[PDB]
Amino acid sequence: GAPATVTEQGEDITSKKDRGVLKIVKRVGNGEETPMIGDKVYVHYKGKLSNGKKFDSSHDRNEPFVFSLGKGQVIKAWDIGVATMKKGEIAHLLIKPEYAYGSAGSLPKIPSNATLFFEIELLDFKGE
Ligand SMILES: COc1cc2cc(c1OC)OC[C@@H](C)Cn1cc(nn1)CCCCOC(=O)[C@@H]1CCCCN1C(=O)[C@H]2C1CCCCC1
Repeated sequence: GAPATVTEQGEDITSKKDRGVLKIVKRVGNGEETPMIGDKVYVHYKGKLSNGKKFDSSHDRNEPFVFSLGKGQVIKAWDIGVATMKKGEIAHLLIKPEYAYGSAGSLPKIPSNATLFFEIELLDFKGE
């Protein structure tokens, strides 16, 4: 399914081109602007381990997930990936552990050396 699709077809959006963050745009958004470091960003997301084994969603909290971009509030892969997204866009990200929770993990939700998959919808973003 969707993780394997991202493996096969996703763009590598890392600076180092190490395939640590792979992206597919699933629904095109609008506008020239993408979120800049410091912006307050509003998303809906569905996320899981690539193994399918856990699944977390902003929709289960009946509220958007909000964070300030580049401020260390989220995993590196989100700071990188959401910076590439337009308002209205839905994207798939597949993320190696070096851009998420590494060798330590984040138990009990995230084991060591986990690959993560997310679908993210960019709802809105506002300048600091
Ligand atoms: C490692 O900890 C978690 C990871 C993830 C979700 C977490 C979480 O905490 C327990 O609970 C979400 C919710 C119930 C409470 N919460 C936490 C945060 N905001 N609301 C702040 C969370 C910051 C860390 O999360 C992230 O950086 C990423 C990207 C932003 C959405 C959440 N993220 C996750 O990694 C999820 C994770 C859950 C397991 C399946 C994969 C995704």
